[PDB]
Amino acid sequence: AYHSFLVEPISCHAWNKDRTQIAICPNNHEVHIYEKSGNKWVQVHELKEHNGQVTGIDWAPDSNRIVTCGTDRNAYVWTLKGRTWKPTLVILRINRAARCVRWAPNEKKFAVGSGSRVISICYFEQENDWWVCKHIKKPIRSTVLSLDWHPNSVLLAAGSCDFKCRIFSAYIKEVEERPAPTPWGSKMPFGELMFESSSSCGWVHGVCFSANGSRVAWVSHDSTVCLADADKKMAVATLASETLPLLAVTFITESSLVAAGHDCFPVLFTYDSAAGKLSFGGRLDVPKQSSQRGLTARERFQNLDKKASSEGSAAAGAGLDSLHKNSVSQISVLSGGKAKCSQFCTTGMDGGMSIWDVRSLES
Amino acid sequence: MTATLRPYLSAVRATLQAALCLENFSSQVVERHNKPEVEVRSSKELLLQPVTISRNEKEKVLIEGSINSVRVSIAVKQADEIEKILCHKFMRFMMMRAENFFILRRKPVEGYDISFLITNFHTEQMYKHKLVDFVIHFMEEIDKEISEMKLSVNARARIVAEEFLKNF
Amino acid sequence: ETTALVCDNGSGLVKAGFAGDDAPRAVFPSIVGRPRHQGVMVGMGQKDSYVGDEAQSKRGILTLKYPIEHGIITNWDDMEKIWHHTFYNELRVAPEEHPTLLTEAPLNPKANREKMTQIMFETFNVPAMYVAIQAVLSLYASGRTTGIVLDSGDGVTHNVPIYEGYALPHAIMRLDLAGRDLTDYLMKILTERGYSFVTTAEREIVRDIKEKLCYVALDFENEMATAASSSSLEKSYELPDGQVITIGNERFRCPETLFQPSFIGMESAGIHETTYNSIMKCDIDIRKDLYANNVMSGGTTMYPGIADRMQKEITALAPSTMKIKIIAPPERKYSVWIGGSILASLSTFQQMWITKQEYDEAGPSIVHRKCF
Amino acid sequence: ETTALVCDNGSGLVKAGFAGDDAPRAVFPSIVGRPRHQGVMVGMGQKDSYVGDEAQSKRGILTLKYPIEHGIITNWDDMEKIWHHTFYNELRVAPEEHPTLLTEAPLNPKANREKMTQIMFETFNVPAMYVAIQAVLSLYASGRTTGIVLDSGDGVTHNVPIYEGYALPHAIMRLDLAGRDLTD
Amino acid sequence: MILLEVNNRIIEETLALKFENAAAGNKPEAVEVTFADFDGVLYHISNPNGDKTKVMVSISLKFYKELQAHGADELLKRVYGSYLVNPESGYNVSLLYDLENLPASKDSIVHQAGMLKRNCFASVFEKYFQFQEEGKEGENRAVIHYRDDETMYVESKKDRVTVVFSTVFKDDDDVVIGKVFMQEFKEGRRASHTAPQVLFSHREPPLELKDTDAAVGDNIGYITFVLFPRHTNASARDNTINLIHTFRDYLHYHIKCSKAYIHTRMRAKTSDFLKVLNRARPD
Amino acid sequence: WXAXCPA
Amino acid sequence: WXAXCPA
Amino acid sequence: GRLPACVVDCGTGYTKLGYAGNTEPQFIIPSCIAIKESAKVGDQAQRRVMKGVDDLDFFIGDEAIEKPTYATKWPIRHGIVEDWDLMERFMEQVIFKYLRAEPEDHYFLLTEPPLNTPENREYTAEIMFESFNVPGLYIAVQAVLALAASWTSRQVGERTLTGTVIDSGDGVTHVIPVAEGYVIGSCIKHIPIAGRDITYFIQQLLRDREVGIPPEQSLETAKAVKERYSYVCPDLVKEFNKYDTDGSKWIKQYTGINAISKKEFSIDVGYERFLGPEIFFHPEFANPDFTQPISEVVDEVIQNCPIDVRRPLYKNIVLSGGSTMFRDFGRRLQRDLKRTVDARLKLSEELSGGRLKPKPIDVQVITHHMQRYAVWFGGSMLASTPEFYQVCHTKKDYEEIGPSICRHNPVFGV
Ligand SMILES: Nc1ncnc2c1ncn2[C@@H]1O[C@H](COP(=O)(O)OP(=O)(O)O)[C@@H](O)[C@H]1O
Ligand SMILES: Nc1ncnc2c1ncn2[C@@H]1O[C@H](COP(=O)(O)OP(=O)(O)O)[C@@H](O)[C@H]1O
Ligand SMILES: Nc1ncnc2c1ncn2[C@@H]1O[C@H](COP(=O)(O)OP(=O)(O)O)[C@@H](O)[C@H]1O
Ligand SMILES: [Mg+2]
Ligand SMILES: [Mg+2]
Ligand SMILES: [Mg+2]
Repeated sequence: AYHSFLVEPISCHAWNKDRTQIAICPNNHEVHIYEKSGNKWVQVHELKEHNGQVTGIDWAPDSNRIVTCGTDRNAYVWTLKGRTWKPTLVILRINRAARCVRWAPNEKKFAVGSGSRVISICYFEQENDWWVCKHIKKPIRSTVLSLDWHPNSVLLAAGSCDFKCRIFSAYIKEVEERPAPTPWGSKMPFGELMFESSSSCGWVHGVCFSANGSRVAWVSHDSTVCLADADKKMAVATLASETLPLLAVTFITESSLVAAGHDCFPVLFTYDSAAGKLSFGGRLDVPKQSSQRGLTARERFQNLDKKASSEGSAAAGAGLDSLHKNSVSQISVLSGGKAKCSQFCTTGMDGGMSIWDVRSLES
Repeated sequence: MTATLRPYLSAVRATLQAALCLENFSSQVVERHNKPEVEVRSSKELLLQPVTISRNEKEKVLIEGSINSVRVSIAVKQADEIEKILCHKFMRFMMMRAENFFILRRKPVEGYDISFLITNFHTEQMYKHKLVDFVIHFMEEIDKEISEMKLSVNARARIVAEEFLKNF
Repeated sequence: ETTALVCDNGSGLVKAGFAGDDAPRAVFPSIVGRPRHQGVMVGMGQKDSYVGDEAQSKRGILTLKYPIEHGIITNWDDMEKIWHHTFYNELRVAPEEHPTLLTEAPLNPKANREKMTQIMFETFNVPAMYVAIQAVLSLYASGRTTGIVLDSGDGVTHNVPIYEGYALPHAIMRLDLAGRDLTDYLMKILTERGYSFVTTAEREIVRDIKEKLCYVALDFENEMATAASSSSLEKSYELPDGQVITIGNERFRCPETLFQPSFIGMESAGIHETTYNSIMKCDIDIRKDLYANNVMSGGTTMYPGIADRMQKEITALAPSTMKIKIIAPPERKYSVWIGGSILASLSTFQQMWITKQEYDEAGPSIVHRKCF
Repeated sequence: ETTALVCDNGSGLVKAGFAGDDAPRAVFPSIVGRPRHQGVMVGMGQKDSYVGDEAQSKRGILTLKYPIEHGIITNWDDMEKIWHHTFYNELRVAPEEHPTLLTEAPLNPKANREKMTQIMFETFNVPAMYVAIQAVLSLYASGRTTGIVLDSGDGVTHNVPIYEGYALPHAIMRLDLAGRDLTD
Repeated sequence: MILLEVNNRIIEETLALKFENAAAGNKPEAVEVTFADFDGVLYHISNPNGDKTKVMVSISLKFYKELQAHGADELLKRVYGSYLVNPESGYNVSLLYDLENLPASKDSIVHQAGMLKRNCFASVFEKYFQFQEEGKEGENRAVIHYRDDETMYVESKKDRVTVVFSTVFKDDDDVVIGKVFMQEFKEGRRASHTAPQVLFSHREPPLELKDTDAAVGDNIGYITFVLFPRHTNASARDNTINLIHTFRDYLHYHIKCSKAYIHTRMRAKTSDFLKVLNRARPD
Repeated sequence: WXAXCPA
Repeated sequence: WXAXCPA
Repeated sequence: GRLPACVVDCGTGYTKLGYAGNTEPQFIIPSCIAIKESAKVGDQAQRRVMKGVDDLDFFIGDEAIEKPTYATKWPIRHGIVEDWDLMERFMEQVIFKYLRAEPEDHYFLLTEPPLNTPENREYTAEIMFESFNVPGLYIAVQAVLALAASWTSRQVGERTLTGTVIDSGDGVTHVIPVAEGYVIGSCIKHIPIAGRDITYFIQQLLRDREVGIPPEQSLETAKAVKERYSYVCPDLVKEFNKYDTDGSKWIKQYTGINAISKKEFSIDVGYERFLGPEIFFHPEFANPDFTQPISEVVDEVIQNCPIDVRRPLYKNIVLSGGSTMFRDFGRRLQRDLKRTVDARLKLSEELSGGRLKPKPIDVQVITHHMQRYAVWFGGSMLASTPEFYQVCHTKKDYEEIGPSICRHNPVFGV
């Protein structure tokens, strides 16, 4: 189900509620929106007032708002007014950069994984017609690359590059209420460290939560996968293999798990019930790819001038779909939530996009 | 090269493939930038420990690591003074036209022979395995090039001598 | 440092391989060809110089020249190029990793040996090397200690009488006649038949023809008479273009030049006469042993019936009171290489090598005193 | 300066187009016709000289003459006129903007080549150009490096044996027989 | 240039420019120029005084003392006639042209003056060859070390003559290249029939130089050319003298030419390397 | 042409 | 060779 | 008896040559260089690779023009050089054949245009130190050499360091002021039009306005400019109508000699007698990019430097360079500069009233000999100065630091 939207890479992707609209960063000072047309994709809009590079996008299932969180230490909350899109300036008080962003299930606040050693949380205010920003800086010691949220919206996990993957506890009493009892802790006030990684296991590039809110998993640059099971006495499970570093995290159900990265194709994992150990699953996407070429009498002589005439586009990665699918940027979900996920999509640094399935394989 | 160079090439190729992974990291220390981290040496947070793949005292290679770039430095197997001179001159002539390469540096690391450079800006606009293949191929072909240069200079000396002696 | 490489710079072919193997790993002719035309196409800046099987394949647009002529090198650039090719492209082994063994014909100028040693020690900086004789390696391959060697190569034919544990340097005879002169005479006679061949490509073609459709004649006059009744001896060969050439008396005429050098105009004697003279110059007692053992080697002695003719001629010349035996192993082509490999494998020879330190301190003249 | 123009001065037809396209953008015969009658009507002072498909259409009152005969140019004024027509009226591209490529049959007099180069460099002041052979371009089009070319054009038929990376200039044969003799 | 010339073209050019306008009246064209050539010798052209009707040429030979001791009376009348006068600059041979007297020849005189350095250098070698030719008792061997720190020695005995060269290389870069260059000098003989024997020695100085205080050291090679009358007679003398005198600069220039050749070859190979690299960029 | 054939 | 025969 | 150093002034045009401590550049030869190239087609992966000794089988200098089987290929093009191998070949040929100087025991000074990039200077210095092994090297802009040579015009004993020089060139003519030995770095402008494109325009016009010349011997025909055949013109249209009215006496004739068939050919002389040299003050004719005069550029560059130096600078403008040999050039430049400066002064006085009258600014152009070559004498005095032997970069500096020692430029600094 491969498709191409641009030769150059793409930074981040965002989708709407009906999976009919797409957001693609062209690796330039703008962002584009693509819409479905029968069985085809075509450009619809063109949003641009940012003079820097965009590196984070997200979508609101109900509010239909889009946030551009990137360089220039700024962030604009896009909203739809009739048949056109307009910006909404926000203030974040950042000095270095901002990469990743994420909204909340209830659409009341959004967080930015800023590169200034700080994590910012903001909420809507009608008084000054602005977006106020708070800061979390106590335990943070380096950049944060991945953020994920919990149903109640009070627990936040902010992966960083300091061997740690920590949950936080943010509660703005202005637009938040007391959450129900949770196994983790006490839902303490904003700006505090709840718990830290058990030990040093590589950096962090992604995080994933569960509907029951009792299991957290993340990946690392050290070719490792972790699963913090809080239902038990903070049982921690680990797994490793010879695969290249992963750069994404997501799971299907309470036991499944999915990930992708420089391996160029999806890799599937699973978690046991009581054994406290994971396992491995190989190329759940498909068996393998194929390769082809042509004579190209013009090319046979065109390539000899610069490259060798006998040379060609064939590569060892053609057989296992490792030729053009250069790396994987992140992952998303298609249907429902993180319970069944009948379909899953992934982003590619090649500048394209692709879709997959979880039941079409039919074991 | 099965019994002489094959294992060395395999090991260095595997190391490069593992360390060829790169990603874009917004500048953490200097306002807003995406400049290479290895050259700056600002934060030890991103840097990875150096590695070396070598089998003799006078020949060596170095493999660096970072989010933005990976740097590799080689040391050739030069024995005689003519070999050193020819290697230096050939590398200098390679430097003088390094702009078209888009991969190579502009001056070798101190105390070492030529070194290369990679970045996230050179990984998508260019293929991945082709670059490592080219680095390998250069490593093998250096000896051929130096031997060919040596025989060429010897032939030149022979021809000039023959041309002069005829007059007598 | 586990094994050594043995290279035989044959006058018409090069043999190389590892020390220990029973067969060579590289067998290509000594050809260094260069383009003869101008060149028009733009998509190829290819290899101004050509060497090896590549030269043989595309010989039609190249001026093939043999670097070695009658056992003595004439162009050093070509020899260095072939050495580099064999070491790198084919063997893919660095000179420093293992030492090299070299062989040369007897009674060669000292200048060639000194230049070869200097080039090997300076250019490739080999850790150590040695220089030997093809005939002694032939003895080693044959697993014998006494006999007479008939090393009739492509460029030189020579004999070296030997006895148990010692040699006779004063009874060595070297004859310039070899395969190249035979090929030239074959071309000349093929002209008399009606087929013309001048350039080097047709030289290779005639070389192949001789390799495939030549044999020796027990009796010259009887064979000529039977040729007068030319209805069972003529044979046909298929040229690359498809033309068919019929060869009759030429099959057994060119080989007879070895026994009758007067055909080419050389005022010398045949191989039988030279071997008889060499054996006679030896001591009386060792004559019996030399007669009882006659080793032959080289690519010019594979003609069927050569052994029988040599035996008949020697018995006719020698007194008819003893027994003369000819030994013709079916692998004499690579006997020199096998002997070199066996000699290198010998434990006692691990110290006879010549290293860089002693060579530099002493000088190129050391090889002269190293086993003559 | 992004592409170049390739013009083939065929003995009976002219082919031209941009470098990169798989088909020519201009295919008209080499005809330079002039009126043969006197002319009476007054509402016309039209084009004392005619060239191209126009000449083919109104050939009934014109003395058509082929500027090129058996591969060698005979009238330079006609060739310059056809060059100007193809460059301006059809291609509508100025000579200075892009360079021009020219082809000619083998074993042609050097005078023709020198005159053509001088006219191209002086009149149209083209930034650069080159001269090649039709047979080698045929090899390039065929995507092969070895073979024998049978370039039987309208004016000249010739062969040029070739081998990998080199040619054989001493084995080139040119025959004047061509389509014009067949038509006669 | 392959064989380095012996005629300094500077004097030829300036004398041609002066003489081409000589027949133009009272035209002094005051000239005062200083030059330099191989062997570390300085030339000087300057009028003797305010009188510009006479032009003078001088030399600053390093080994001039040996020439004066030997005596060059042959050179004072054979090649140079009455237009030679006692030294002025530094006790070194200096000549002048008398413009008031009609100069009849134009090219012959300029050519004769062009080879001044070799013309004076030959005074010793030609005289030694005459000594061995004439049958006179073999004149005592001599050593002639010129401006370069190296040395030159010659022995003139009966039935043959000898010459030995000492070589010194300054920069460490060119030492090995020159060693390689001279290694094949002693062997290349397959294209010469009537040529002298050539040999190279660096570790062991020849037994001839043991007593003589010639160039002695460690990083010094030696080259000897054996001389015979077949290539040292009255016919093939000038050519041999020119070849031996121009030996040093010949070696130097061809070393630099080889350096340029290898530079060109590596520059050519860079293109192949770039072509191999280009396989990584996409279509 | 000038000699042989017309052109 | 140098004298006698070519090589 | 110390050996003199060597003075060389390389460039796009006729390369000056000679030794230091001398009053006349002995050798003045073009940059033309021969080569045994021909028609290969593989010319971008083996440019030449001449087999054997054919690599050096090439001549040089005036003798290289008359070799009709090789290729005359100029290596330089208005300072910047594409391939420098030809430059190295020319340098070795000159030093050995013509100069006959051993690099290991001599000092070489070289001159380059001010716009030369640092890379070219660095790499040429590296080439010199590697191949020639010259003990010392020094590169400097040619303006100061011209200023030093200008002292010979009058009153040498009267030291006069201030001034400005507008030098010519085969492909470049630059403007550089001097303020008591110290020049201004930012007040330098590079002019692309020079004495070569002028001849291109001359020949282009001539190839249509006249016939009777062969294609080969064009430049020799185009060199009427170097003759008395070009005068400058205070007015353009006036002389145009003067020629179009009489067109009888003002027209000259050419009597050149063919170099092939030895057949005389003649052509008349027309409007090009003045248009060429007039292009200097109207560069728009040739180069469309640079539609900017010269005199106004001079005043602008002289008006972008401190007040105390503006006054003496206008008083000293040196006429040095081949392209400046045109007659009446100084009169035109002086008159234009005087007009513009007087207008500026009057405008400045108009806004602020006063019965005063400032002393008029004096602008004078000096005509003298040495115009053809003003760089050689500067290099001679450069070499003769003992301090040159101390400022020159040494071998050990290049040994490990690299060739960056020669990267110093007058318009750079951090
Ligand atoms: N099958 C053959 N029959 C007869 N002669 C052969 C045969 N193969 C090669 N030859 C001849 O022997 C020569 C090569 O054998 P070789 O021993 O390698 O020469 P060398 O002495 O230089 O090693 C060739 O020149 C060829 O003429
Ligand atoms: N469809 C055709 N069938 C047969 N002959 C043709 C056809 N079209 C052209 N020709 C012949 O080929 C000639 C033109 O082919 P062409 O290659 O363009 O000549 P040129 O080589 O000078 O360009 C015509 O003169 C005509 O005789
Ligand atoms: N007397 C002259 N009249 C007209 N132009 C001249 C005259 N002398 C030189 N020129 C021109 O000036 C140019 C040479 O100036 P020059 O600066 O010496 O070249 P370069 O820049 O290499 O030093 C020549 O191209 C020449 O056309
Ligand atoms: Mg043999
Ligand atoms: Mg045609
Ligand atoms: Mg200039």
